[PDB]
Amino acid sequence: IGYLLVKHSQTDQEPMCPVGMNKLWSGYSLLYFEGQEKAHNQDLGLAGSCLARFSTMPFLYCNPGDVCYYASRNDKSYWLSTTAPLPMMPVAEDEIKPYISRCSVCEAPAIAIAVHSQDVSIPHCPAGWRSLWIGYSFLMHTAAGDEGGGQSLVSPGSCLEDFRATPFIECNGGRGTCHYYANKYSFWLTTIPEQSFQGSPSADTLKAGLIRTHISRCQVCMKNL
Amino acid sequence: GYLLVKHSQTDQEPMCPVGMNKLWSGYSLLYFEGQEKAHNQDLGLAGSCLARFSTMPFLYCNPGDVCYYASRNDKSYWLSTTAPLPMMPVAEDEIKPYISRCSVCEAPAIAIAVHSQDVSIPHCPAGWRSLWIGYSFLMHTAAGDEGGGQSLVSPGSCLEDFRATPFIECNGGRGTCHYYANKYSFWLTTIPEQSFQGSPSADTLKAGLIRTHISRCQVCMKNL
Amino acid sequence: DHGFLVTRHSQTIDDPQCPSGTKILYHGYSLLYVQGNERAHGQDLGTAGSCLRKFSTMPFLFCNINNVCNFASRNDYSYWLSTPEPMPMSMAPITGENIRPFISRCAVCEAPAMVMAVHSQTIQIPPCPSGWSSLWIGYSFVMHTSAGAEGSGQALASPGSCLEEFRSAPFIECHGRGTCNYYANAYSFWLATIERSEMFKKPTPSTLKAGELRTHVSRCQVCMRRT
Amino acid sequence: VDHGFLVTRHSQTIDDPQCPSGTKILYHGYSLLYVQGNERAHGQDLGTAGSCLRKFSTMPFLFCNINNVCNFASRNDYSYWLSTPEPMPMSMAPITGENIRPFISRCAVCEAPAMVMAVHSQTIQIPPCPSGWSSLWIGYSFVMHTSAGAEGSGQALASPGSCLEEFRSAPFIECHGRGTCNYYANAYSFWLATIERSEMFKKPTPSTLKAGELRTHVSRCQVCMRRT
Amino acid sequence: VDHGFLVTRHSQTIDDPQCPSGTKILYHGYSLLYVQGNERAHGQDLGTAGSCLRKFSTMPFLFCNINNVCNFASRNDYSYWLSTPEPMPMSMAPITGENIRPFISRCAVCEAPAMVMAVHSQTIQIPPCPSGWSSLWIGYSFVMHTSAGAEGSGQALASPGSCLEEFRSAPFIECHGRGTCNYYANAYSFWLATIERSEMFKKPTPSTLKAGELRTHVSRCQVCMRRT
Amino acid sequence: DHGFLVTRHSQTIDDPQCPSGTKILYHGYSLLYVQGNERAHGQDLGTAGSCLRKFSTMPFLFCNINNVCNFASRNDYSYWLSTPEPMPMSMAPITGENIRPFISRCAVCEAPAMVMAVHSQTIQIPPCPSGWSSLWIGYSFVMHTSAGAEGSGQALASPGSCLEEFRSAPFIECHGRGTCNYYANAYSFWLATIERSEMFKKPTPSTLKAGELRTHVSRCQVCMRRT
Repeated sequence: IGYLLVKHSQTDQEPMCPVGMNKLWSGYSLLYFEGQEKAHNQDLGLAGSCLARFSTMPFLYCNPGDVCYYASRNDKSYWLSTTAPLPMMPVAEDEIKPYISRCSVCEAPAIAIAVHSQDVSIPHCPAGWRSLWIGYSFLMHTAAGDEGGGQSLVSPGSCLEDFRATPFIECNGGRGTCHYYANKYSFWLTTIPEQSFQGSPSADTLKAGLIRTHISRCQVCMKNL
Repeated sequence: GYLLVKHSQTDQEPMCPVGMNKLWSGYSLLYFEGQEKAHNQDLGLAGSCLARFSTMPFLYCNPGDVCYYASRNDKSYWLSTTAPLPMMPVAEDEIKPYISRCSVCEAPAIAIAVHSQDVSIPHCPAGWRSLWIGYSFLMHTAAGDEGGGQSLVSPGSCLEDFRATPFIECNGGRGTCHYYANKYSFWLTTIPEQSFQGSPSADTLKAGLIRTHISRCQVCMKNL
Repeated sequence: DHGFLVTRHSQTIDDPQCPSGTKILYHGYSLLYVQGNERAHGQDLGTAGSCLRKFSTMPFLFCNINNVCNFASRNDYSYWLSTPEPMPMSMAPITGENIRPFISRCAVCEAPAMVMAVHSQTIQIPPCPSGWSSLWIGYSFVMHTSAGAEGSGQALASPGSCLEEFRSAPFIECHGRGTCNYYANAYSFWLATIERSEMFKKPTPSTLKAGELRTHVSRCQVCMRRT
Repeated sequence: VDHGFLVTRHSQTIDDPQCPSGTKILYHGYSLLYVQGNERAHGQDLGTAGSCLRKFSTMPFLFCNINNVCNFASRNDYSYWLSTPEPMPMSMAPITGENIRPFISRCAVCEAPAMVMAVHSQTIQIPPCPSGWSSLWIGYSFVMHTSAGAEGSGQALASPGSCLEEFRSAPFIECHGRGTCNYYANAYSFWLATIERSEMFKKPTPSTLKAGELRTHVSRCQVCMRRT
Repeated sequence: VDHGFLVTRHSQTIDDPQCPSGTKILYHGYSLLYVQGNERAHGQDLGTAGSCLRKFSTMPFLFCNINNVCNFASRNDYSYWLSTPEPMPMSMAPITGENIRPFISRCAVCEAPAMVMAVHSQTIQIPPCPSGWSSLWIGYSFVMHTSAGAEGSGQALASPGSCLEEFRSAPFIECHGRGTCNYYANAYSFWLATIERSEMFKKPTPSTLKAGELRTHVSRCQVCMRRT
Repeated sequence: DHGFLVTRHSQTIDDPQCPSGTKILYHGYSLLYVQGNERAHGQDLGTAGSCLRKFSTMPFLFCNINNVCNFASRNDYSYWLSTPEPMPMSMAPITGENIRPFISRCAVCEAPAMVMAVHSQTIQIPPCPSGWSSLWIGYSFVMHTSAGAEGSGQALASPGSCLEEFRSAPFIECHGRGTCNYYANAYSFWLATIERSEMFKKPTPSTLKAGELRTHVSRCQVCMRRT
């Protein structure tokens, strides 16, 4: 019927579509564009987040005076990152490739949804739905200024197979360079020990190795026909 | 009655220059954030020296005649000491060693800051004496796109100690303060050219190779 | 045997029932949006993302470039659709178990076909499109703002833009420290009723009070395609 | 075997657009792009029925508070609508009342037998529809926009809303609760640009385009529907 | 030996405030708090002459662009002014025209022979002026404010502007380019709170105050001027 | 002389002369404001902070919590008062030495007493207060916005709010990359002229064009206390 299943590899290799699902195209994992310091996001679970051709500046803008500017100001683009170790300085042109996650848009027979446990346990797919993958509950992100965006929790985009504290990268449109800056934040649903209603949350600082146990888990499910 | 304000960047209140009467000492207030909107105090003005500290030194009211003190999600930001950064938020008494102290001194003449935008120390103008030398502190950002900045002619833009993270964030209601990764300090750069720089050459500076690229300044006071 | 989801919010402490022709998947609490590091991010009320199995004033954490995450230490928010529970006479923040009676419940249900909302922009109920049948009727909810004037909104084609109970204050604000309350700047935006003669005429300003609110709000209907 | 797929089309003129071949018309309306209340913008994806309202108004919404008071057109809010080719008045002053009518675009909400999507070429060439999918319309890759306060919203790149049939440097008009509408210099429309495969990882070449050459760097798109 | 020190005073009423003893009146005007253009707020410190304009208007400014076009009251902008005790109309609807007059505060720009400053106690007690300084007036510690879009501005804590003589939960009114003014539920005024020395480094004790007890947690201040 | 400073901007490539009764300290380039990490921060034009000895499209750098600073790698801005230099016919960004003719110059001068600005909010020049003498007359400049609608403004009691030359486009935008240009969203805000009868009347909207701009802008005078 035409449902589109989108997969982001979080590696520099395009993901393979499930058998029986024609790959419509593969591309680069687009998180959001920032024009005039205003973020406009693409849902990671939707095909718009998989752009066939990469560029540090994939868009241009125009105003009512009939003037359009391409890469002629100070705009940016943000992309889902690979699990590659973070560079020490900005990377340019070809050195960018290994840092951009790849994606594939697959024509599916039924709709895919994401479910979240808000628990260390993996949430079950609803009755009559099968699992496509398991991951971590990716909720939102912020970077430059107070700009950023977030994922829809019922969208496969909110379920990333690989947890990464800094799951995306920032590209300087005009310089053709990308980098990971200290102000980048990723937000994730937490695991909640209580059955369904949590009391005043107990503040905590989690360091490498003690993080994943506090991140909600999810599964992407597809209706069995 | 000119007011000279000094921030120690240590947990010790600074001493006023000779001849200047100390009006009060306090804690180095950078800005308040109410409703996620920053309202800054110029570090060169007496308002940046608050006698009594608190993670929540303000309250707010609306036209319905209701005021709330520490009953929402506001914050306060303070100039930091040069103390090593904590690994986790500090609470109550553990906050003290992280808050810079200040003194407000009654001066006989006006004080200004001058910046070289060079590795060299800028001269005080003819007829003015130097009170101190420092680094050109321009602005800062923290939570969201909120933050603030200093006036370059104000002594507040000339900090004696360069610190990559010169201020701390206090959670009003929790009574805790901490340094988060999104904190940024901005400083005037040194420019090799005489007065007009060409397309800037991007660079990443790491510990030990930083200070040589930060503009220097002097705080000067008119000689009477 | 396709399956589509439809999310419904009771706006009360009771679980809502799935509409006719759909089957229950799970019940939860109605999350409207969250605000992290001063950025609001909502979950469309017409999607399962607005129905969380577990409630918390701080249902998320954030991680930095040094691979260090922090939970509830800062000043972030979570917002939830609320119930008719009266705001405490003291007007002071609500905490712990006392928060429960204020949180709306929701149901996520599996439907045999797609669902959508239509809006009349009048006091009358807009009919379901040709070939679609009614699941419920409501009031046109567009967007909202709260702390820092940050907020989010609903897709007008989504059931999330059609709340069954009009509420001047449809949501409550919670903080990472564990407090929740209604604040004077909590604004709810609804589509207004517009007469045909008012479309291309300067809008007539009006300030409405208790008892005359609901009658100036656009009505809507949530419909499901017949199969 | 119709599951209820919907596709919204915008004429970008005062006439109602026709539903594309293979689809069924449900209703028509006016093209709403986004609204701004208490200085915050909230948009409606142009590919969805939410961007197609039955009634127009420079102030289509009202706001209410916890004190059970609602205010309609009683502050300083905005509404933005896709516009038509109607030229801005010579005076360049705000348009009001009946004079607004010629400026507001119309839309059609249509039911499709199958899933509908947009594909972009990122070149000046029309991207072909996926194998097994048929064409509904072709257009230009429209992705986001900003106006007052640099607030705005955008389109999902796989939504038909990201594929506007008529390129316009000013595809939308700004209206105010007080009843005025106008085009402003900061009303910016953002489009996907043309990117050469060989230049994907090269520093972009800056380009300034003027009347007549605006579309030379605008990506093209096609809206497609699964043939069933 | 007068160097030109200035101090601005606001009556918070429709009458002109008198210059304080020891100072000389230069001129009077209306109390401007801040303006918001293209959704950005820009304030005037209440202790400076910039907060005292000779003429009032709900739209005291205009804006111009690089195309040599200027627009006055032709968008959706705001002006905020300190207000008087005048009660909000029973209808609670926007005030317009002549009806606005009773609501706008007046100010005086005064020349002082010496430096003028404000000091705050952070307690309910009036802070004494520094040794050798004399009193101009006492008040409440007013530090910042926000309104539409949570935009706003504030006062320098050593400026006389941070010391308002009359405490008001709504010290300012919001006006619009279209000619209306009103008080809104999100018009927030922020004041320095009372802090006990022993509790400086303790978690703050939350407090909710209602009519009659509002000032119980508001810091007091005194505006002082150097003698001779 | 207790150390009073007065800053003046030529709004041309030529250094401005210090006003009568004051002495030159130094000349520089007119910095209006900077924008770092999407936050604008201005230097009041009436203060020495708006007069920098050295020009750069990126006169600052930023440092993070890891004690790492970055210079010009991101997308920050600097804005400068500009000259009458016509914007290039190509309308393309200006770089390097070609930027110089667009940057206004300034002078920082030592004055014997305090200085201030007064505004008439009429087409006539407001008189200097009792006991103060004129340094210069101008137009009431209030605030401005540019990229991202971020901006800053002037203190109306400061000489920075009194520009000697009215300009529809008084400033230019520069980027860390080294480019500068005039953009359509660069807005300058000026006090308007108001008749006594218009104060408490609905403002009459007007859209003004070339040749009728300057005559609808409030006038001002910068004055220095006599000693």
